[PDB]
Amino acid sequence: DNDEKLIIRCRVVRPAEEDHMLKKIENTMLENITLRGVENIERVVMMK
Amino acid sequence: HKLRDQVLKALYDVLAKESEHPPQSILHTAKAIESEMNKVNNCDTNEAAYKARYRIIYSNVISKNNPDLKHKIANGDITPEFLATCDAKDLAPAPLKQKIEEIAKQNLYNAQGATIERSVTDRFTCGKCKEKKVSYYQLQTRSADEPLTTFCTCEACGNRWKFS
Amino acid sequence: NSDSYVLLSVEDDGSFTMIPADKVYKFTARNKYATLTIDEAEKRMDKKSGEVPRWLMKHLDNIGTTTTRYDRT
Amino acid sequence: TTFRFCRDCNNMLYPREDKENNRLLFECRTCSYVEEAGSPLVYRHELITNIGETAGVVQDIGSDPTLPRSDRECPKCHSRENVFFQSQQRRKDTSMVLFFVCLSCSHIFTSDQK
Ligand SMILES: [Zn+2]
Ligand SMILES: [Zn+2]
Ligand SMILES: [Zn+2]
Repeated sequence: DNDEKLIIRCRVVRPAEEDHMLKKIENTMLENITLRGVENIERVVMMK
Repeated sequence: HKLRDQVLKALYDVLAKESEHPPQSILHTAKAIESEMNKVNNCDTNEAAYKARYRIIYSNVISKNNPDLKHKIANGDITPEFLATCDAKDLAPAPLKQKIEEIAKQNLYNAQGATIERSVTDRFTCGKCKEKKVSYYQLQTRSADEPLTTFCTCEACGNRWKFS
Repeated sequence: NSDSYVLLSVEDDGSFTMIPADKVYKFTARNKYATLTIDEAEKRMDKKSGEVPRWLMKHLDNIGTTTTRYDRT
Repeated sequence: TTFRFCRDCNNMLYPREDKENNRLLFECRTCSYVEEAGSPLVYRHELITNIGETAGVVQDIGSDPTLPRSDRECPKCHSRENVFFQSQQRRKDTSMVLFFVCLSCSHIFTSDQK
């Protein structure tokens, strides 16, 4: 967390064609991994 | 003990890699082992948070920015405190720290939202509080044969009323 | 604009011949690279795969099916 | 991230991997021409875009009437005539940046005050 650039390194482990599998995988990564907070709640503001 | 000796090997490597190559090799490996025991004073190979704190301290030593932390740990920075810091956000380095507080301040500003503020006048009195801090608006609601609505909004207590 | 065009060629003696051009045809090279075919093409484009194979044509050529016209000759 | 087409037949080369020497062989799929690429970067997304504010600079902007005119100087030619207009990339979160173009030097310059 102390670096000036934040990168995540990831590779698929395997027991050809890997481009579109990686595309689908990263698409799923972007879409579905929750980080924190309850779903169906969007940007929340606080008033005084 | 494999994790013990691995952390020791890493620590001896990073302190031998310092710009101040310490001729006090036994003293600096004593620093390494005492940092090892005060590090395992958290969990001693019982929880992965030990590994996480290891990653934090190891990469902070590596980073460059900053390099001066190597000399500062070689000549001070008593490590039993640095088990219990968890203070990576307040070290290595100060410009990045200042960046962090200004980021946090801007985020806190952007969190709190709309604050429309209801421009007033002083002519009418409140329907309930009876004081003159009255704010209004104009628009016409019903059919064309009549004028606007003359909406009212008190601000001394927040009352709403209307005038024809 | 085949009508508006008109031809002028210098001949060997320097004769400038006067031909009203009638039509123009555009030619494209074809099957220079062993084109695939309709049916297995349909099985490829059907939504059975998240993506079709990257080197599918090269794999079919290594199998040996659908050679070029020059290769058939 | 740009596309390189097969010179032998105008189709973009595709990424495919050397199985043994481990190199970026941009191969044609139409024909069998192959090409070695330069960098391991292949795919590129840019989830956040912030570009386009100076769009459509044609060589003869000054021929239009409806652009306004002002009196700032071009800091190449110092001619007092110039033309300014709003940022072109019409999003809901763009700015009030004014882009000044002068007819004399045919040169663009902004008025940012950061
Ligand atoms: Zn009131
Ligand atoms: Zn080709
Ligand atoms: Zn100028």
